[PDB]
Amino acid sequence: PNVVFIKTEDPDLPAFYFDPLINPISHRHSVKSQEPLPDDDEEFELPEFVEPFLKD
Amino acid sequence: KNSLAYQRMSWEALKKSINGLINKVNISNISIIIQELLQENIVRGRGLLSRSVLQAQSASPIFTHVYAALVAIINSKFPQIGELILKRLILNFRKGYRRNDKQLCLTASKFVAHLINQNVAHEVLCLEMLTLLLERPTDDSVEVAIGFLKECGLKLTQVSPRGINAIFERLRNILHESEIDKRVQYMIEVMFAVRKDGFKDHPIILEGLDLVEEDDQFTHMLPLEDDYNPEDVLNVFKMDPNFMENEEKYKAIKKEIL
Repeated sequence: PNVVFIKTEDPDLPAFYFDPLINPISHRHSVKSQEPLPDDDEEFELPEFVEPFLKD
Repeated sequence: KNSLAYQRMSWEALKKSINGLINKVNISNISIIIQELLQENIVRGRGLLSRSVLQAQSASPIFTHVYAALVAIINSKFPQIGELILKRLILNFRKGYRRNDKQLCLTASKFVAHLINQNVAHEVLCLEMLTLLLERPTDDSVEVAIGFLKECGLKLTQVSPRGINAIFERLRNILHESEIDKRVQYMIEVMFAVRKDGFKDHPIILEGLDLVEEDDQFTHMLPLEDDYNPEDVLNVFKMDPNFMENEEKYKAIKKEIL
């Protein structure tokens, strides 16, 4: 499988960074979809211990 | 009297000549028609000159580039006139947008994109325009942003690629996560086509639209939501007690600016 590794030019810009070289996703389709989305206003809540697994 | 009748005849004939020259400005005569609009004092009726410029940019979606190169020629020396033109185009764009006027908003965005490519309108104001068009993108406002971008995508992406990244991400979100149809779908597709093509089908400025030097131009920033003013009431003449002194001043300034 053709490996697609984008050599960077400078050490300035962030590591993970959309490269101009990559083709813009611009994924388009129909009115895309709707989900089995369990709307709020019923209830749900995160016990104020858990967090994004490591945000420090 | 004789001075008043002279001022009235001047206003009339000069205005007719300047309107003829503004509609006469070509690409093979951009410098020539600019020197003709300068040989008569384009600053004496700067309100009416910028008004002819705005009319050219609005009534012709295909001559906005010529009005733009003329605005650049006249603002790289006298930034106040092109500044008034920018304020007037900002008024016209906010009018077309806020009043749901497709044609006026489109024409004023054409003049503003031509300004941003001629390097007379700043990147923050174009950012504000694209953001206000893409705030609640429908077919109309997203397509307005798309028309603006089909011409001004080179300036924004080469001066501040942050604008390109923001535009692409916001487009992807508002056109892939909201109830948008084949209309906005194909507008986004045209956007992606222009982007990925590297802006070769629409550069910043074709030959003859940007010839001023690097820093020898004038890029003034007057915003959209900033309380600008049209100051186009000067398109109606005014008596001048010091027409002689100010006339000598303008004529010597035209000699020192050619």
